[PDB]
Amino acid sequence: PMDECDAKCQTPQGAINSSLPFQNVHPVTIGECPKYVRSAKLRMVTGLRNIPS
Amino acid sequence: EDTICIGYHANNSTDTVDTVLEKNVTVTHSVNLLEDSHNGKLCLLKGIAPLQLGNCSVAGWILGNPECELLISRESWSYIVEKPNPENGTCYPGHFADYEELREQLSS
Amino acid sequence: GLFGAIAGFIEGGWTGMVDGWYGYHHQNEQGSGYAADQKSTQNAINGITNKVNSVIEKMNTQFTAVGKEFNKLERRMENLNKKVDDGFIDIWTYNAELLVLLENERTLDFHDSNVKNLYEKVKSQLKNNAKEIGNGCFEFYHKCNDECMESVKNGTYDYPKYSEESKLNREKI
Amino acid sequence: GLFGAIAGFIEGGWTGMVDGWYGYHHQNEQGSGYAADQKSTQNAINGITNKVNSVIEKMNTQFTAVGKEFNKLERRMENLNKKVDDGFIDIWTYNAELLVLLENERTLDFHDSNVKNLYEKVKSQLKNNAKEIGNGCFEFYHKCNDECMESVKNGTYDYPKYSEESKLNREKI
Amino acid sequence: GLFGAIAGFIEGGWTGMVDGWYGYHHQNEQGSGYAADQKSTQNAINGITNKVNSVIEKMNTQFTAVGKEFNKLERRMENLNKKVDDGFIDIWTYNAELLVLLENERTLDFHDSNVKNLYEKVKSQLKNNAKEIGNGCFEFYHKCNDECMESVKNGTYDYPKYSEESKLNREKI
Ligand SMILES: *[C@@H]1O[C@H](CO)[C@@H](O[C@@H]2O[C@H](CO)[C@@H](O[C@@H]3O[C@H](CO)[C@@H](O)[C@H](O)[C@@H]3O)[C@H](O)[C@H]2NC(C)=O)[C@H](O)[C@H]1NC(C)=O
Ligand SMILES: *[C@@H]1O[C@H](CO)[C@@H](O[C@@H]2O[C@H](CO)[C@@H](O)[C@H](O)[C@H]2NC(C)=O)[C@H](O)[C@H]1NC(C)=O
Ligand SMILES: *[C@@H]1O[C@H](CO)[C@@H](O)[C@H](O)[C@H]1NC(C)=O
Ligand SMILES: *[C@@H]1O[C@H](CO)[C@@H](O)[C@H](O)[C@H]1NC(C)=O
Ligand SMILES: *[C@@H]1O[C@H](CO)[C@@H](O)[C@H](O)[C@H]1NC(C)=O
Ligand SMILES: *[C@@H]1O[C@H](CO)[C@@H](O)[C@H](O)[C@H]1NC(C)=O
Ligand SMILES: *[C@@H]1O[C@H](CO)[C@@H](O)[C@H](O)[C@H]1NC(C)=O
Ligand SMILES: *[C@@H]1O[C@H](CO)[C@@H](O)[C@H](O)[C@H]1NC(C)=O
Repeated sequence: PMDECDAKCQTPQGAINSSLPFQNVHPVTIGECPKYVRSAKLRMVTGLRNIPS
Repeated sequence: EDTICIGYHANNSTDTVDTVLEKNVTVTHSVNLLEDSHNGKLCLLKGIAPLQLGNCSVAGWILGNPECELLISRESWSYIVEKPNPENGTCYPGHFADYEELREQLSS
Repeated sequence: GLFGAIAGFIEGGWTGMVDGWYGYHHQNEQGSGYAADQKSTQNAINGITNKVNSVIEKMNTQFTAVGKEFNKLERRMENLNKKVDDGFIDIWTYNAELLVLLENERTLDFHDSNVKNLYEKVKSQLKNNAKEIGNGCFEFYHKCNDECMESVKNGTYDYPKYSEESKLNREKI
Repeated sequence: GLFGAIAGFIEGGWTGMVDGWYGYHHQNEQGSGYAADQKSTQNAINGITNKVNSVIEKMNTQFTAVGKEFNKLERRMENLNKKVDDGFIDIWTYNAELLVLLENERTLDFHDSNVKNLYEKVKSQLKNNAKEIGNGCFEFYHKCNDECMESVKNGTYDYPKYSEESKLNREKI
Repeated sequence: GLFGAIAGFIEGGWTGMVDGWYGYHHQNEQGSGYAADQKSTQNAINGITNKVNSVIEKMNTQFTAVGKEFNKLERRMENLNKKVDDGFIDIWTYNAELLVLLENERTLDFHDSNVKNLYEKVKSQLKNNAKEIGNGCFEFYHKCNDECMESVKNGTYDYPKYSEESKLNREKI
């Protein structure tokens, strides 16, 4: 569907948050966009390991 | 008697990566690079609306099919929307050559 | 514990302290407590800030239009544009996946390094005055107050202060 | 010997032992022999397993058809498809070559790190009881049997055991 | 000072000596001076030579022709060739920028490592004979001439030489 809302990049599965660098979502895009991959997830560590005892 | 020790942070967290030397590796803090999500909407760029064909073809838009609203006020826009299987092709058929080239010219 | 500490000589983490990723634990007569190392912690975190600004920004995202579409007398170009896009897609995918792996590895090593360096800083003062114990800690042959804690954090001890108390309380052992 | 051992303080390798990439050499009254460190060795090798599974698998190899061919009124597309393919080919080539270089560098560093950590583990027990010698080794001021070897491998010494024999046999020196 | 020295336990650099990137400073009765460590310096610099030969050469630069140009009934191919070239351009850009970042990081770490290793070499001789002081330096409980300097550079001390002078001049302290 179509809506009054605003964005900075767009694709059929939805309008897109242009904050972050990448999607794995859908290659077709218009705008100031991320970039596509074939992947599940990508997560940098800010912190480090968690062990209590 | 007294003692001094090192210290560092742990928490309750269980968010994880994959890594060269171990998998589902647990840490305290993380950051997802990815935008895995889509809002399920057709928003518009910037405050500039997109062009909507509704049911129409690009042929039905450009030529003046009366059930394609002409929309002369639409002077420039964010992007073009279609459906995949557009209803209103031409009411009198005919070969429409260089459909590709016109579309690329009307990319923008 | 690449460099020897975390799952190294140190075994496990501590959930008590949350104000910053590093610190000390003070144990003396007034009691016990945890207290974070904001100096090197904040320097490290500035490093991480510079990292992610230098990963995100290194892209340039055009005002892009991805899609094309074609008839069936263009199949040269169809299977091309497939091959093209899938090629590029896989390249960004592969580079980025390796990048997350490597950068996280070096990030763990960055943490490991900072804690080990600090372990050498703490050791650098209290060399003969006070001893290695077990793992993770040092025992004093003398006594230490909150002033001694705060001073020893910021790289100050005054070596002659409890020199002789160490020089004697060693000597039963 | 990036981190100080192999071509570092240690000079050269040993062909005697083959059951695993690390270990100790025991030297006591019953004789001499080599004995491998399966714990950290096996952990490391699990790391390498995870590496190569995480290098091979990160490709996705399609059911692919590479080739095309053209007439001579398509030379736009001929020199294109040349440029395209040669571009991609070179990119995979360059990334992969750097990848083998870097990953092997970090692999040497991974080995270096594990041995150095172990050197600190061995040192962590026997601190005042027994001394650094030369490079690569420690001499005891006491005596050690096969039980002492097997115990000292798995991170157990009982510090008071030969404490006093060390405290005396030091004192001629 | 990733590994503990440079902005680590060491604070700052020295502009006096220029013949080579590392060395020692000798301080004894004849006077003071700086003298460079050509052995490990030259080995390191051979490493850097091998680096840049292994960065430049890994390209292959064809006898290339970049450009094309087209009419306006080819706009498929125009926006293609734009997308193509800009794609490749960005990929080389991104890989190379990361490469300069990472390689320089590992280069600093390479330097850091070599100096720290040398600090352990210097320490490896003079263990009980002479003491850690402050940062960056060691004080002797004995006296050392230019022969002692040149010998101690090349990995030679003769431990029993000033053993007993250390064993006594310690003992006022
Ligand atoms: C715009 O698109 C609409 C939706 O497809 C077109 O209307 C539909 O056109 C089909 C054409 O086959 C109609 O079926 C035909 O109906 C007539 C009887 O009116 C019959 O003679 C044919 O044999 C066939 O069954 C369908 O009923 C019709 N539906 C609706 C709701 O209109 C429309 O013609 C298009 N208009 C233009 C200007 O492009
Ligand atoms: C787009 O096509 C759909 C066909 O599904 C049209 O739907 C019709 O809407 C009218 C009311 O406006 C109904 O009376 C019809 O029964 C609907 N038909 C179907 C099949 O649902 C829709 O109106 C078209 N929209 C435009 C803008 O042309
Ligand atoms: C877009 O993403 C940024 C960062 O993830 C976030 O701060 C913001 O709230 C997001 N907005 C929407 C509408 O998703
Ligand atoms: C862990 O702690 C954080 C902060 O208190 C909280 O947001 C999160 O829900 C907690 N999770 C669980 C499982 O307790
Ligand atoms: C992570 O993977 C290891 C692989 O053996 C497994 O032992 C562990 O349970 C896994 N943890 C989670 C949370 O999936
Ligand atoms: C270091 O700590 C002492 C007390 O612990 C304090 O008096 C002194 O001002 C501190 N110095 C710096 C540079 O923070
Ligand atoms: C360690 O070794 C000793 C003998 O050397 C043995 O008795 C003990 O069970 C071992 N412990 C473990 C945890 O392997
Ligand atoms: C080491 O230095 C000593 C004097 O300082 C010199 O006599 C000796 O030949 C040197 N050895 C080597 C291998 O350079």
